[PDB]
Amino acid sequence: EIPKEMLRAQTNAILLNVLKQGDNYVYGIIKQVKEASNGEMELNEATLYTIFKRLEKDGIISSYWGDESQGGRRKYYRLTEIGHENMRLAFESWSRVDKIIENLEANKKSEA
Amino acid sequence: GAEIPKEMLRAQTNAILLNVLKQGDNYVYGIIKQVKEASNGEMELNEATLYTIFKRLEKDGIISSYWGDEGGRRKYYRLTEIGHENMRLAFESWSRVDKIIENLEANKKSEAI
Ligand SMILES: [Cu+2]
Ligand SMILES: [Cu+2]
Repeated sequence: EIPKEMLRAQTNAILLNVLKQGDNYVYGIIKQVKEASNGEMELNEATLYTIFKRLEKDGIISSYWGDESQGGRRKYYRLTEIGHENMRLAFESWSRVDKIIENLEANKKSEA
Repeated sequence: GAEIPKEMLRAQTNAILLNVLKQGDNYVYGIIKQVKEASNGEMELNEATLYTIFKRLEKDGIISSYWGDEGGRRKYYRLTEIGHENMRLAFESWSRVDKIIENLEANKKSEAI
């Protein structure tokens, strides 16, 4: 199986990169990800809300109301500067981890 | 704040340990030694953290353990056939996830035109 920890990490990863490309609202994120995957990836709405609560807690995304001029009120999400840094740190740490593994493969090889 | 959350730190540590075992059955002190050298002395994992992670991985069937021969007798750990398959499933799903975002970036770009 893909364990539950990894599925959530994949969904977290998708949501942050979508918001990196532009402010968005939940149904639009789900629609856009389904489109980018030719209908194959249907994100679970319930799962977005728990992740969004966490990301808002950590200051990684913020929200604001739009579409009020028509008589409605939709919540939009934005990647914050803390969020941009978190993505940079995730890239940099994962590159460090990957380099350690590459080094290990080599050290194993050169011993031979 | 912005720092790497505990979930991702655990995922990164899991990644390292399973990739060490992918490259060959091994024992805790030997894993710690190898990671320390592959990280140019900077990452010296504590044996307790390995025991914590291995207890979980063994419970979930991803690794198993067995004794070597002898002035001591080391406990070896191995990636199971489920563990190997999990790595392939992980590679394949993360590759799909990455391409989805790549598509969204491309779509975003070409629309701007
Ligand atoms: Cu990424
Ligand atoms: Cu990997």
